[PDB]
Amino acid sequence: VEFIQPPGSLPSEVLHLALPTSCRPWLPALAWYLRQNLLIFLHSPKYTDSNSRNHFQHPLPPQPDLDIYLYNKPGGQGTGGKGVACITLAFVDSLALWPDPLREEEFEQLTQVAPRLRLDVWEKGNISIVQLEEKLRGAARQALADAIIELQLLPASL
Repeated sequence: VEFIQPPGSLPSEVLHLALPTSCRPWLPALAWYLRQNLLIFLHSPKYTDSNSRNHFQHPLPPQPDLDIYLYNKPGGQGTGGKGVACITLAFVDSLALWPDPLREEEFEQLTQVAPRLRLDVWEKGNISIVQLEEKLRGAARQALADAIIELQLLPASL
C-alpha cells in the first residue's frame, strides 16, 4: 500500500467538484448514492489489514465511518501504464449535522456541474488525470440524478 502511496506527499494534485446549491438539503443521501455509483470499477480500500495504518492513508477527516477509493491500472493492448491511488474525497465549501416539481425544457440546470467536492489521490504513474476527472464528473452527475429521481419523482402516486 505504501509503495504507491507517498505518505508524506498525500495528494497528486487536488480535484474540486462544484455541485449546485439546490442539492444542499439532501447532501447525505447524495453521498450514499455517490458511495454506490462510484463502485462500478472502483474497489474498496480493504485488504488483509487489521489496522488502519496498514490501510491506505486518508488525508481527509471524517465528516467510525468513511473510506477511500482505489483504481486499478488500465491499459492492455497499445496504450498502457501503471496507475494506482487512494482517493479520499470529501464535500466542503459537513453532513453530520444534516438529518413542487421542475420542468423538462429547463432541465440540466440541477444536473450542471453550493458545496464543493474536493478530491485528492496518491498517483502511481500513468493515470491520464483528465480521463479520471471526466469519469468523476460523469459518475457524480449520474449519482445526483439517481438521488433526485428517488427523492422527488418516486414518492408520487398514480
